[PDB]
Amino acid sequence: DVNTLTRFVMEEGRKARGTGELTQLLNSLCTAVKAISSAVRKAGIAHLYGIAGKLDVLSNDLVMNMLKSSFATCVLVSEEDKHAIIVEPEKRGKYVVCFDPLDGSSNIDCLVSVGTIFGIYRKKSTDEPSEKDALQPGRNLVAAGYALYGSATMLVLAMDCGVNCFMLDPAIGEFILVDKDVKIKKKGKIYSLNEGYAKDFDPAVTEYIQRKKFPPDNSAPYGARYVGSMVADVHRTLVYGGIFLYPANKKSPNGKLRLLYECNPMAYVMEKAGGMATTGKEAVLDVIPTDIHQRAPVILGSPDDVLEFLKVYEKHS
Amino acid sequence: DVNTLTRFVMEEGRKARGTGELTQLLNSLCTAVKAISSAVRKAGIAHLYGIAGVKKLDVLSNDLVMNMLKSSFATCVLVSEEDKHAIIVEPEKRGKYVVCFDPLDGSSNIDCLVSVGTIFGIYRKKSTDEPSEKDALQPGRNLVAAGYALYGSATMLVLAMDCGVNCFMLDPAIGEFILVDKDVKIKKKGKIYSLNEGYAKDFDPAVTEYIQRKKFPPDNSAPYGARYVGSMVADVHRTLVYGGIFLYPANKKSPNGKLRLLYECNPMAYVMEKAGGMATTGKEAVLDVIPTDIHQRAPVILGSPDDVLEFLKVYEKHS
Amino acid sequence: DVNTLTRFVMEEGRKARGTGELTQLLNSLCTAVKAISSAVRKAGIAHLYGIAGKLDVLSNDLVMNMLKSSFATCVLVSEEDKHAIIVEPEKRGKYVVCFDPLDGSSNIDCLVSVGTIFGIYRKKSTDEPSEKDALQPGRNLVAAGYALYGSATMLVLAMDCGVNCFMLDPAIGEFILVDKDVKIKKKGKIYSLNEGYAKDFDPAVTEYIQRKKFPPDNSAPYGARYVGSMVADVHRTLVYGGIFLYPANKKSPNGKLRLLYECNPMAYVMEKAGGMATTGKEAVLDVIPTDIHQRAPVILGSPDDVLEFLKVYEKHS
Amino acid sequence: DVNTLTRFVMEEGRKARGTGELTQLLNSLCTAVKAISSAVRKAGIAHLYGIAGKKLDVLSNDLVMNMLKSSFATCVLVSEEDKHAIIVEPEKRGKYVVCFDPLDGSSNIDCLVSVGTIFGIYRKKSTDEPSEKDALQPGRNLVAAGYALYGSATMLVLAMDCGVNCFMLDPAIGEFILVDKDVKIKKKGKIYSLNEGYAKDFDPAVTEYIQRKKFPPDNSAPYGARYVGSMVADVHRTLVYGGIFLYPANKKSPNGKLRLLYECNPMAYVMEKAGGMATTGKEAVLDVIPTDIHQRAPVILGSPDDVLEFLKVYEKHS
Ligand SMILES: O=C(Nc1cc(Br)ccn1)NS(=O)(=O)c1ccc(Cl)cc1
Ligand SMILES: O=C(Nc1cc(Br)ccn1)NS(=O)(=O)c1ccc(Cl)cc1
Ligand SMILES: O=C(Nc1cc(Br)ccn1)NS(=O)(=O)c1ccc(Cl)cc1
Ligand SMILES: O=C(Nc1cc(Br)ccn1)NS(=O)(=O)c1ccc(Cl)cc1
Repeated sequence: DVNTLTRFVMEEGRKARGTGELTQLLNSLCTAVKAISSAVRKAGIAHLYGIAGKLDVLSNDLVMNMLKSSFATCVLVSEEDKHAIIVEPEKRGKYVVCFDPLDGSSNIDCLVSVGTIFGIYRKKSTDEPSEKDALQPGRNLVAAGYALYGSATMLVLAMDCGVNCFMLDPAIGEFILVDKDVKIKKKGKIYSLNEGYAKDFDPAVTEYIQRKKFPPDNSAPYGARYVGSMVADVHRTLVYGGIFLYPANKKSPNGKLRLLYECNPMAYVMEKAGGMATTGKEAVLDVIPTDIHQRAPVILGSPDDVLEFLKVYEKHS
Repeated sequence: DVNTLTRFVMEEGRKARGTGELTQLLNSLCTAVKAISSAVRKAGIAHLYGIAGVKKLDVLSNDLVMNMLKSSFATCVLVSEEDKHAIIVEPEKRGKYVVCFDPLDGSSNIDCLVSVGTIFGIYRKKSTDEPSEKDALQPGRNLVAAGYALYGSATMLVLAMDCGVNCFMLDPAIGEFILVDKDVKIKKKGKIYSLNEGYAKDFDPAVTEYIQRKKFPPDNSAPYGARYVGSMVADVHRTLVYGGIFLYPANKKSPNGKLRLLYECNPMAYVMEKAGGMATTGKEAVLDVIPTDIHQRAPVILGSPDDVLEFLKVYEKHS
Repeated sequence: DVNTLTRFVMEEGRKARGTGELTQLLNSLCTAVKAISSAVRKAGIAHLYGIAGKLDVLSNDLVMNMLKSSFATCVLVSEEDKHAIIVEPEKRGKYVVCFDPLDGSSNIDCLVSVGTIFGIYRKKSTDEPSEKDALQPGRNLVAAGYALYGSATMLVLAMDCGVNCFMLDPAIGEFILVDKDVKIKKKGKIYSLNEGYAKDFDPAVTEYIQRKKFPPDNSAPYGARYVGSMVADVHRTLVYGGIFLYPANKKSPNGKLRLLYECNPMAYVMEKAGGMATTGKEAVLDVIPTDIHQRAPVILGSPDDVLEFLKVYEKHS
Repeated sequence: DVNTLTRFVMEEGRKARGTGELTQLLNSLCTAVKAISSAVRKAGIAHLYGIAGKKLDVLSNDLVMNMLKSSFATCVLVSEEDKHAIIVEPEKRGKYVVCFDPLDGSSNIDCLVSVGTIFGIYRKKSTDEPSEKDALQPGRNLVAAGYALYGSATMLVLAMDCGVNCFMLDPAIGEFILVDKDVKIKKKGKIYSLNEGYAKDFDPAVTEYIQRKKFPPDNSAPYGARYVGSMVADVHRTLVYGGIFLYPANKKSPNGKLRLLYECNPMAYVMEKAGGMATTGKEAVLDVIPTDIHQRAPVILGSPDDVLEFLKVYEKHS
């Protein structure tokens, strides 16, 4: 039997006997993602070049507007916005959403894969909604996932019931369920990080990468892949296994990726898929944020691979 | 004035006062590329999953390119990554061109939605003999046209001819390649290097030294950033657009490299050269290698000329 | 604020505090309509003509499979199938659906507008589902409407809250609400029927049509339009006002159009729009069917026009 | 073997050993039609209705105008949308005159009736500076003509010396696929098409002819009637299924209603190349010598037996 994202989400919502607010949220997000996909694939660019005589801004506007008009949210955090957006009282629902509307867009000029990252929290207090409502550990996530605009467009959705992958069929504008209850390989064969920063590496990262190229147990050296677009690199890690690292460097003593709308959602996707996500010192999802745009280092992926990194990290204390 | 691929090729062809065969070939290829793009983006996948109650993407791509080229009446010999022997076009449909292509490069990892691409190189049949596989045994220096389609965040066709390199964005709303970047040139020196560093234990000593110099610059310059998608079209395009260097060099386990000369290396070398870049095997220009086997491999280092020259300096230093 | 079909239906469902089965039904139906639209616009026809070296059956299969897989239906009546389709027990829900999956398809060779017509009933008895659960008068309809595959694709959805029109944006595959709570003109200026068969007209039809062409007073004659596709002619009647006739005659004393999946859905839409729909002797929606494929005469459209027709009809009765 | 619009046209041009200007014009027209189809099907309408927080006939006109100018193949353009002939700037002048209706039937698009684009292509005949007069040629002089129908699917119908060919737009890939080669219309059909709402104004010849279709004097089967009210849709059905299409003069339109330059002549040319007929009653449409770019004509067109039958009645009434 075929299944779509909205039908899948409605069935789960009707099972849980919820109010329907989360379903409305996820449906609105789905609409926004289809619109972002259409723009990313350059539908209508001929009009820009004069047939009849931006992108990260448009993406942000699409997610902002669809989430506001969902009547399901009260606080919105975007990579694109300096302060938290507070929804007007008339359109408020109970959820907080942190999102990166077009991750990797800085390199979109070379048509690299790009993506949308989102994480959903329930507002916990009876206080007036404020920026601090988004300062929750990733453990509190109700849902998270990403849309990858790669060779094809796919939405990966993680909830308590696990991780599910939906392929956007552009012929009919429907997300089709193609991978149910996804789990990541226990051990991979690919490591993913920017080795251009080798001079700035923590000794623990240096040692670990050396182990990937020169295995101590006579196994084959790992392959290296680094797209430089987080959603693309993390998705490949989910599908084929292995390990993704964005550790600290000289420019980024707290890492470079953003905790709320980059690290936490992927960490949630990884953990719900049987993977792991760590800063080195603790689980990503256990970090308690104090600033909506704060950075965190992240090592994530297949559990054996992450544990091997953490084994190395602890050796260097 | 807006400009499209087919219109651009027609005007350049009318300038050259050619017979129109090359225009017909390229327009047929453009149709195949649009069809490959549609299938790659998974149009119609709902039917595969039972919405109404099947070929692999690289087989479909090959069939699409094969059929459109045969029916263009502009070709006589077709070399595909997918086929052991060159395909000889039927006599009724023969034209004067030989085309070597990789119909869907990078498809082995397509399960993770990595960018993939189509690569092509176009030669004129040089001999008066009846067409045969030997007609594809030409150095890249003989290319008439070459280029690639990148199926990335958007679909783009990069086309190289004597007049230079031009980039066309596929507008999927209307099925037209729109000219968006004219007479494209690569940066003289870049800041990114691209190769699979996981196989470092097998590196040639010159490759080890150069990569070390990019990470630990001896002259107090900034270290280069690293990017490696692992799909040749994606890495080559990023190299073209942002500058830098792409390497799949020879090593101890692979003394001739891994990438294929006819339908991977030569077209990408041709594009680099028309854009002011460089492409070498280490020993010589990729376009100067004289192939002896249509599926032979060649090592390739390509990209910004300053970066490639710096690599050859290290390579010659280690003899 | 933008509004889509599934979001519209969800909010209406949350107001009614239903179980969500109807919402799942309508979302499933919407998915089928987008797929029918894509096929009707001939997406992928290049493959049929050899680029790499029926339509009403596909449409029927699309609606059938989406409705079965919704877990919302138990009996399905289709123009394409001799007998009622009984949903297997594991997939049974509470609704009965009557539909014409591709109406007007007999003339699709000329690319004439085509459409999908549907009517949704609540199963009334606890008996085992059977053909008899579809023998309900149109008065019992829960929802009805049609999809028009014309210059653009539009879904017209009629419920208790009135008639609403949704335009398919094929760039993103979303039905966008473009006309809310539509009402038909009290009186129109267009009559619609096949005048080529005038020799067999009932004398009342002959008189009424003559009055449209040769008005007894100083008014303008009505214009004539007859697409020959019921969905197209009925939609124009809804949009511009006027009257559409497929009446009974001596050779066809029960009309030609089918009650369950042509007349009743359109009659329901007309009545929710402030229009009228009659067989000549009674309202279409009051006919109690005895056969899932039974025919009915139908005259529908603007109320002043349908009443004027009934004046003439009663004169010859 | 598969064939596309551009490939078909190129092959015909290489056979004719022409300069390539007509191929370029037709390729430019094909692009504009695909863009018109996309807008007609409402791609991107969600943005108009606020998803992120031109009228179609104006847009259609801009698409055709801009694509034709930039083709470098035209010198004078007549559009239903423009009061005067548009003269191409000298740098972009080519040898062809094009008369077109960029979105015919758009007045009823609110009900999603099929709409279409109609075009007729002439070679500029005089050596004078390009002017509005270059479009005042009889349809007999047409080099190419046709239409795109935005119906259930989008189809481009193209008539040239080699006959009539029909290309279906595949929206998945944006390619017109040749699906019906060298099309001919049925010698006699079973459908007549006209707005009988003007029955009180009909000349006796039309009234009599229509009576014969409904009540045939030989007691054969009566014709069925179809009238979409969008000319491209009605003429296309007439081409595909045979029969007869009529728009005669009436009191509101004593010179007929349809436009000679960019409605009657192109359809007349397609009909004639398909083995059909197209008449004003008095003469062949293609023989009318126009004096005004927006002038109207009565038109009766379709299957040859059916139009000849109309003309017998017409002559009977003098
Ligand atoms: O959507 C609903 N309920 C619902 C939906 C329909 Br249709 C009809 C009746 N009820 N509840 S929810 O809280 O939004 C939720 C969504 C997803 C998940 Cl996994 C859990 C909870
Ligand atoms: O197509 C033509 N000529 C041509 C085309 C038309 Br339409 C009308 C008249 N002439 N010549 S060609 O040899 O194919 C060629 C194409 C591109 C380039 Cl860059 C060079 C050569
Ligand atoms: O969907 C629901 N309820 C619902 C939905 C959510 Br979300 C959360 C809670 N309840 N009810 S329904 O029976 O499907 C229905 C649909 C449309 C209409 Cl007009 C009436 C009834
Ligand atoms: O296009 C050409 N020639 C042409 C085309 C290519 Br490709 C390569 C070389 N020459 N000539 S044309 O005048 O445009 C024409 C088009 C269609 C028809 Cl039926 C007749 C005449």
